Amino acid sequence: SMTFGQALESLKRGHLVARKGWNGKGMFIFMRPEDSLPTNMIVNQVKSLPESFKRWVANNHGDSETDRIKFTAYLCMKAADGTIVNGWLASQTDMLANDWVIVE
Ligand SMILES: Nc1nc2c(ncn2[C@@H]2O[C@@H]3COP(=O)(O)O[C@H]4[C@@H](O)[C@H](n5cnc6c(=O)[nH]c(N)nc65)O[C@@H]4COP(=O)(O)O[C@H]3[C@H]2O)c(=O)[nH]1
Ligand SMILES: Nc1ncnc2c1ncn2[C@@H]1O[C@@H]2COP(=O)(O)OP(=O)(O)OC[C@H]3O[C@@H](O[C@H]2[C@H]1O)[C@H](O)[C@@H]3O
Repeated sequence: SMTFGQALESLKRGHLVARKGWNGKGMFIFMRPEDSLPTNMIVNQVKSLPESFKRWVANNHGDSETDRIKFTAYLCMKAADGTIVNGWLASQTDMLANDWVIVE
């Protein structure tokens, strides 16, 4: 048996984990790391953000002032169809289950 709590501690240590009880097959979850980025980079360089958010950052930072924004750690899933889902969330079942397994 393995709890979500134990799976989370394995995730925090960099492992890939999954539930035997999921409907989809061949899936797993993993943690993406925290990073703190300079505001100028966010505004002028990061491709993976909408323009309205780059605008909010620019208007609160000016591409100046030694400024940084922390992007917190989060969970992701390699889904059944091979896509990567940023921001995996745990169902009630996932949270309370004890069929978790280390995938790698
Ligand atoms: N749509 C999409 N594209 C993705 C994804 N993962 C990687 N990429 C693409 O791969 C590029 C390189 O990512 P990186 O080496 O992690 O280099 C990243 C990383 O070092 C940092 N960064 C940006 N956003 C985050 C974030 O939310 N968390 C962390 N930890 N770092 C971030 O800024 C660098 C530059 O980011 P970009 O200019 O956007 O450049 C990104 C982006 O074009 C994803 O989940 N979705
Ligand atoms: N392509 C995906 N994109 C995002 N997230 C995914 C995908 N695929 C799986 N997940 C996550 O794994 C859990 C179990 O996987 P699953 O058993 O295969 O889910 P499902 O049969 O497709 O049903 C769907 C319901 O499952 C619950 O948890 C899901 C999701 O959090 C949710 O509330 C769903 O509304």
